[PDB]
Order: sequence, then C-alpha cells, then structure tokens
Amino acid sequence: SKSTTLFSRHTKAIVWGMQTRAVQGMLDFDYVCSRDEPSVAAMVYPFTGDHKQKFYWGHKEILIPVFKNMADAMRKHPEVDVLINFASLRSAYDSTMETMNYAQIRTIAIIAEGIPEALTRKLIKKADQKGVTIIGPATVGGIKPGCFKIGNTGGMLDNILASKLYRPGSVAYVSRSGGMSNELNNIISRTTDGVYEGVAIGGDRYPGSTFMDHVLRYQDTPGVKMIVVLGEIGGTEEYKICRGIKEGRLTKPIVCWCIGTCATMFSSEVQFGHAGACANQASETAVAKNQALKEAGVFVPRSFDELGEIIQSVYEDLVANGVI
Amino acid sequence: SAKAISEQTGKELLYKFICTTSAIQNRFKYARVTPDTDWARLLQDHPWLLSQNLVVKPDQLIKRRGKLGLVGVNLTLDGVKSWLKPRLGQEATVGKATGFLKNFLIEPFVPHSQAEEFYVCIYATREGDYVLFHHEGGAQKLLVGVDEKLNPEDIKKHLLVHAPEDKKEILASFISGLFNFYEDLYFTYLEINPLVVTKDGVYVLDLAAKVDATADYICKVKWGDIEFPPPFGREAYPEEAYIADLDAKSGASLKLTLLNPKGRIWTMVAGGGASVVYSDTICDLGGVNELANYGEYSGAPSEQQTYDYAKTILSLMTREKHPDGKILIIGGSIANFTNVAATFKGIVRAIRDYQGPLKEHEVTIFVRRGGPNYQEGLRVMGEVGKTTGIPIHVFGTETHMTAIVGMALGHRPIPENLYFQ
Ligand SMILES: Nc1ncnc2c1ncn2[C@@H]1O[C@H](COP(=O)(O)OP(=O)(O)O)[C@@H](O)[C@H]1O
Ligand SMILES: O=C(O)C[C@@](O)(C(=O)O)[C@H](O)C(=O)O
Ligand SMILES: Nc1ncnc2[nH]cnc12
Ligand SMILES: [Mg+2]
Ligand SMILES: [Mg+2]
Repeated sequence: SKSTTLFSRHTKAIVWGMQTRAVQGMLDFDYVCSRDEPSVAAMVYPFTGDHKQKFYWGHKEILIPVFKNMADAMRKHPEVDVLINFASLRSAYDSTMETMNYAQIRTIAIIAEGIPEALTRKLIKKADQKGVTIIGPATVGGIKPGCFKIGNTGGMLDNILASKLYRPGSVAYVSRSGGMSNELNNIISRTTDGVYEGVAIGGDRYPGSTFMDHVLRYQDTPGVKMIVVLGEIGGTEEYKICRGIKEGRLTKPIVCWCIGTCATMFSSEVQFGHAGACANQASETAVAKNQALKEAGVFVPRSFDELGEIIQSVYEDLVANGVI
Repeated sequence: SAKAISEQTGKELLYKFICTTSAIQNRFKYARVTPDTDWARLLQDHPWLLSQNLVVKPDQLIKRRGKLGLVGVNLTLDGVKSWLKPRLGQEATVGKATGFLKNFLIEPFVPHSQAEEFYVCIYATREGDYVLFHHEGGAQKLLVGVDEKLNPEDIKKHLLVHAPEDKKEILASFISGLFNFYEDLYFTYLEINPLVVTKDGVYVLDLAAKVDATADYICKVKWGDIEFPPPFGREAYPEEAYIADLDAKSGASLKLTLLNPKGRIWTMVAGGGASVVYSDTICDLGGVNELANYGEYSGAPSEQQTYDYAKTILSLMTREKHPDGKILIIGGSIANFTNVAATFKGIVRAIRDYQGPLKEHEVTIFVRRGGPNYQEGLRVMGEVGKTTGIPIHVFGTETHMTAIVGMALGHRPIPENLYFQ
C-alpha cells in the first residue's frame, strides 16, 4: 500500500513525449472541471530542443514549455508530483528509472506496451523502495473526475460530458482494460451518481500497481461508497479481494466481474491481447476467480451483460440506507 | 507475453550459452524428425544415431509424454523407426486438444540410476525468480530477488542440503550457470526434469521453457530467428504471421489467432478487453464450436493498417461456404482515443473490395462502437451496407456493448429504434 490519494484538482504533471492531442484533451477536461490551472505544467521530449507549445485553456491560447532534458523540467516546475510517460517501449525503462531520481514525483503513469517483464519488476522494486505509485505499463491511465485525468483516458469533451466525468460521484473502479474503463465510465454514469475515480492498471503480467493496491485506496477514501473491479483471466490477484473482505479490511460493497470465461471452453490454450491474460493453473481462470469472489461476498454478475444491473442494485441499496 | 519455445530450441540455446565448470555431455546431439524427413540425409548429418541406443519423443509442447507412451526409451535406430510408424503423421488427442504428431526429437539414451536423476526449475514472479531443486527427479525452493545474484555457494547453502555430497560441486556450478543463462536470455520459465549427473558429467534429458517474447529487441543476437510454436492442437497460419508483422511495425496493437477457420462466427473487435468480452458472450450463447477467431485491433491504428487487418479477416471468412451463412461482429467499447471514423473507413474499404465474396458467403454484419468520431464511423458502415446490398446492422453508444452478439445469433430481436445512436 502506498499513498491513498494520488491526484487532486491542484495536481500538476510533466508529460514525457510529444503528445499534444493527449495534453490538449487533459486541458479540455481541466477546464470543464473548473480547475484553477492546467494540469500539465511542462513536457519533456529529447528529440527536439527546448521550445514552447501552444495549447488552449478554454478559448484562450496559452504556452506550455517543452524541455529537451528532464532535469530542466523538474527544476523549473517543483510543483509537479506526477509524470505521465509516453516513451516508446525501448526507452520507457530508462526514462521511468530517471524520473524516480526526483523526489518530487510521487506517481508515474507508464503508457507503453511491450516492456519486458523483467524490466518492469525492476521498476516496481525501485518504486516500492521510494513509495512511488506506478500506473501501468501498457495502460491508457485513469481518471479522477473534477481533478485530473491521465493522458488519453476518457477521450474528448463530448465523452467527458456524456459520462458526467466533470464532477465526482460515489463509485470508484479499477480495470485491467483501457477501452473497457471507458465503457465503465459510461455504465457507471447511467446507473449511479457517477465515477469518483477510475484507474486502468494495464494488461501486463506485473502491473506497477495491482487491483488490491487501488481497492485499498478506495476503501480508505471517504468519498468512495462502492467499488467496481473489472478483473481478468491470468494470475491470482483477485483472490486478494476475497482475503481483504474476509479480514474485515474491505467493508464497502465491491462489484467484480472477471473477463475470459471463454478460455474454459477452448480445447487449447489461447493467449489473449493483454500480456498477462493467460492462465498457468486452474485457479487463474476467470471462471474460478468469479466463483471465489462470489463465495467471498463480492457482488458478481452472471456475465458481463448483467454488470450494469448489479452495480445499480448495490448503488440503490446504499442510497436507501443513507450511505450515499 | 511469455511464449513457450520447443525443447530443441531451449537445448540449442543452453548448449550454446551456459557457463559452467560442469562438463555438459551430449551437447547438440539431437535430431529432428518430421513426416517429410529424408532419413538418408538425417543419418548423413547425424552419424551418432548409430553409435548407441536412443530416445525418441515429440517436441510439440506436449506435457507428460512418458505417461502417454510418447517417449520411446533405449531403442536402436530400427526400434525408433518401428516406434514412429504408428505415431509419426498420426492424429493424436492430448488432454482435450487434438493435433497431428509431426515433430519429434531423437537423442542418445543415457544409462543412469534413479539416484542420478535430479529436478531443477526456475520460474518468474513479481517478487523475483524461484529456483527449485529436488534429489528425486524424473523439494527445496529459494526466492532470488530482483537484484540478487545466485552463486554456487548460495545454491549449496539454500538448495543442496539433501543432495549427495559427491555431486554438490557439479550441481551448484550447473545451477548457477543455468540461472545466469535464464536471466541473460530473458527466460520466465525453465524446467529440466530430469537433470542426470553420472560419473561422466551432466546430461540435460528434458527441457521445457518460456521466454519473454517482448525482449526480442534486447536478445535477438543470441536468440537468433527463434520460433514460438502454437500449443498442441493448433496450427500456425500465414494470416497470423502477416498480422503479427503488422503488429511489430507501430505502436498500434494488431492481434489475430485462428481457432476454427471453418467457423461461421467471426469477430473484428477493438481492444484487448472488449475482444475477450465479446468472445465470452459468444461462448455463453453456445457459439464456441463456431467461433473462428480471437483477435483485436487497438491503439489508434491508421485507416491503412485497419484496412490491411480487415481484409485479412474477410479473406479468411470467404474461403468455403457455410449452409447457414456467416456472421461478422464488428464491436468495441467506447474508445478513449482510437479514431473510429478512420478505422471504420478502412474496414468499409475492405468490405467494398470483398463485397462479391461477402454476398456469395451470405455474411451478415453487426456493428457496435463508440469513441472519437464514432458517428461518422457508424454512418459509413450503414452506407456501405446500402451500396453493396450486404446486410449490416449498426449500433452506437446507446446499445449495450455485447447486445449485438445475441442479435446475430438469434437470441434477441434486432432493435431498429436504436440504429446509429
Ligand atoms: N536420453 C535419455 N536417456 C535416458 N532416459 C531418458 C532419456 N530421455 C528421457 N528419459 C527417461 O524418460 C522419462 C520421460 O522423458 P521426458 O523427456 O522427461 O518426458 P516427459 O517429462 O514429457 O514425460 C525421463 O524422465 C527419463 O526417465
Ligand atoms: O480502440 C479501443 O477501443 C481501445 C483503445 O485503443 C482506446 O482508444 O480506448 C485502448 O486505448 C487500447 O489500447 O486498447
Ligand atoms: N535431414 C533432412 N531431411 C529432410 N529435409 C531436411 N531439411 C534439412 N535437413 C533435412
Ligand atoms: Mg520430463
Ligand atoms: Mg491492449
């Protein structure tokens, strides 16, 4: 367990990469959330020299500095405590290790897919030593309505508005899938008072931060009243939720569905899109994990099809009892 | 992802690269046999096949071969050929998977006692690599942390407590070299069962392994043109290699695995997660035996990349007709940043180019998608259906993501009041 709270409406970030569309998407979100200031203070991109990039704060053109060297960006922007890393898979390891030499950075998002698992374990070790939360690799990131969104998460303004992501509700989620996190934004906005915070941990075998890492944050966050987990075949992370409920650590209602039930019906092993989504023992299948979660008191729909219906039912019970 | 390699591949790398004081015996003494083998040429290249008796077994990622009668032990060359007669080229079922036995390894028989069989395994976890040792091979276990070394003295101290005293030096040297080899070549799983140590040295009788295939950019010099075989019960297809080559060329993700080339249910779904959920839904509704593929495209591929992806699928689904026609499920979540207009324009271009075959094969297309510019994407899908005469039913963010699966399979009515929304 590291920090309970990663982001706020005052969070400032450095973006590593020439990702102007993603930065402008963040700023569009920042503006409709009524943030005082843009969430991106600076960019780092070693393939160009120092310069300024034009962005828009509402209708107003503003300038965000781009630095060739990370050290200059950090020095000029001590207020920054988040780095979003769009480095390619080839250099994501080195740039992330470098970021962790700056004590101001407490959260890093790693976008790239295709980082070797042995390199990610070394990132995890250094991040655990320093108490830095890593989201990713191989992720779109996450979104904290009203406060901060990572990169491309949640798309452009039309989707931010449609799914009510400009102000927080009471429902937190954690997902193995980038695209499905935006489907969760949609479902939760239609069935509850909306997303409080959502994180996509990415599809890799060793996510920089796990399901239980975030579930615990949400349990410890007063504004969160219920928690949704979109799990997946592969590994045994989801049994930690069973354990936390049994221990009395997790007391808020948890909804969870693990995708990958089809694998149980195939006659040979199938590697799915996410690098981590392959069951190496019977306990790693989605069917086994869904069954264990149901027996531990997690709210588990019969299939993905019924996920919205069970979220709504849990939400409405919490309202009825005065929790929301 | 971590991918299995053949026993031959793993032994070749080990014999090439491991560093030990131990004299590893029978280095590179293996011969590969398939139904097309020219046996005269095989024997010209491997004269040691006549020098002592042999062991023969399939090398196709089949576990527990000995229990299946699939290891022929202590045979002459004639005995190997007799043993292969009812097996080589034959269909076999292993577990629940069925495939052809078509790739075998022949190696020298190593006489040894049961006491000379050891077990060694190394495998990766979040917290480091566990190293396992057992003196009854054919179990001590130590976590090696991410930044830790594994020296011979560490192996003696932590793992060899039950090992025969006269074999600790050679075992500790071998296991130390094995671990450095595992790290240097980016293995995630490496099992040698049995490792045999006789008076004459170390013999690697069996090897199973996985490597982290994402490390090719680091390891390619040492790995060479490494092959990752499909699981037993599946074939490799040219279309899969074509898509894999596309996947390697940019940051976009393009994946295709053929499950049943003759299946009438085809998917072309965006995203790792959504593609799994749609597959789950298809199988929940009884379609597992008709599901032709698993795959996904995602990470904002271009119009051209998506056209090249789609045309591969449309080609694959118009090879042979099905009495009841076929179904194409073009689905996805509400995308975060994939350009739905650009990608759907590429698919529409493929549909146009294949409209003849698609009508001949009685394909019905169901679409559900949201994301950047999805309204224009849905429009062009509707339009190509109108201009080709192919039936296409187009849905947006107001339709539940997987509802089109039930529609396509007849379990629920098609709601035209939701078109394009
Ligand atoms: N070259 C060999 N010389 C002697 N015995 C062997 C040899 N290869 C295999 N065996 C014996 O046959 C057993 C089964 O073979 P193995 O390759 O371990 O296959 P599996 O583990 O799939 O059953 C081994 O554990 C060993 O006892
Ligand atoms: O197109 C999709 O639905 C998936 C995705 O590309 C997206 O834009 O949300 C996602 O980021 C991923 O990488 O799978
Ligand atoms: N021994 C062999 N038999 C048949 N084809 C081969 N290709 C390479 N070596 C061969
Ligand atoms: Mg064996
Ligand atoms: Mg993906």
